[PDB]
Amino acid sequence: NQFYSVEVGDSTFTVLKRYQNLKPIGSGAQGIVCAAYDAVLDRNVAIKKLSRPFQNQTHAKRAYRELVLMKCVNHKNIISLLNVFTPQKTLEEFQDVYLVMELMDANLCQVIQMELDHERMSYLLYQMLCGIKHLHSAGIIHRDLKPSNIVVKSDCTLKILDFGLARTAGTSFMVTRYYRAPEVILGMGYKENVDIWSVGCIMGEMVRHKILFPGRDYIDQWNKVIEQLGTPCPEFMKKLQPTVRNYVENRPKYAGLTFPKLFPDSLFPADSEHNKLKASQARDLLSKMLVIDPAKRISVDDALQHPYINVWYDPAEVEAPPPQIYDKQLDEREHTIEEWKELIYKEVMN
Ligand SMILES: Nc1ncnc2c1ncn2[C@@H]1O[C@H](COP(=O)(O)OP(=O)(O)CP(=O)(O)O)[C@@H](O)[C@H]1O
Ligand SMILES: CCCCCCCCCCCC[N+](C)(C)CCCS(=O)(=O)O
Ligand SMILES: [Mg+2]
Ligand code: NA
Ligand code: NA
Repeated sequence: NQFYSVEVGDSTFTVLKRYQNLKPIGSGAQGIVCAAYDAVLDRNVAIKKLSRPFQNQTHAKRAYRELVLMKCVNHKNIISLLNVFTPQKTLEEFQDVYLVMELMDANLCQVIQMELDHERMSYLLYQMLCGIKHLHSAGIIHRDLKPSNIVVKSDCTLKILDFGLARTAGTSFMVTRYYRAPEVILGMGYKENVDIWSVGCIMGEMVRHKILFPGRDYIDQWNKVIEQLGTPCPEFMKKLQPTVRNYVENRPKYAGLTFPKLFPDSLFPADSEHNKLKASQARDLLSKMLVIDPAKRISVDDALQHPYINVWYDPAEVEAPPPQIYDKQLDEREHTIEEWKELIYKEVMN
């Protein structure tokens, strides 16, 4: 037999014998993740067992989509699929899906806690922007980028772990909401630079070591946004839905803190002239990403040209050919659970 079972992180992993010494490294709603040694390849890998992929159509749709995209995409800043397998032998018995990835060392939540110097921080941001540019070029707009779904090696190489939801989900997420853009929270729609707000929130957190816009719910989060950035313009509040517009127009008015007051010199390395230069450049980029109105917010392409980021720019990394996805209806079509199950099986069996 080609499989063995091991209990890891309170779940049963039934895996190919090539995968040895499984140890837990993380989990979330979509699966449980282990590090393992691959004996066929001679390297460590990460194995994710999908959690209840056929619990309902959302689970199945998201599993199928993550499988097709992870296979289709080939970019240094997006996690690659090394292998995928199921221990079950038929469509009728099919229950579990295991994804095998390159093994990274940490998620961004851990890295964010470090006193990051400007070389590391700019490099991490540069790589996130490269990954986002690549996803955008294929029509993948993430909308829920956050530190837990970005991973890093100890050499600061960075990969994004997932693709956010289908276009058809719009700005809806039916735990961690702090990185979602105003246009998402308020239901205004979105364009590509929706992901720039999330990069701004992560960058702001790397500086402050505090979540920028925390809170128990969207209501509390919106207060944190307007208290820090200021009440939005007439150009913007205009567009909100009846109950929302009214709530938003009726909140207390705030000038905003200036970016110097939001991210003071006190948070930045102070040694040298190089350090003073880099504090104002970091601030200036933050001031262009953390902009409530997406019409006034910097683009991914322009953020790559920013002096804080552009030092790293290499067109071989930035300007790679976009993924061509076969399924032009991928985000749209709905299926029964049974139908999704078969689509996923075929995908697993290649
Ligand atoms: N290839 C990998 N290398 C190292 N760690 C990984 C990894 N894949 C996942 N992880 C770790 O496992 C944790 C959760 O994994 P994963 O992101 O796939 O769960 P999830 O999709 O169920 C919810 P979320 O994406 O929001 O974290 C990560 O935050 C990270 O710490
Ligand atoms: C402070 C919290 C406020 C929560 C308010 C919820 C907002 C209500 C949703 C309005 C939907 C408007 N359309 C025009 C349908 C948006 C397009 C679809 S999508 O934006 O891409 O999802
Ligand atoms: Mg995920
Ligand atoms: Na990839
Ligand atoms: Na206000």
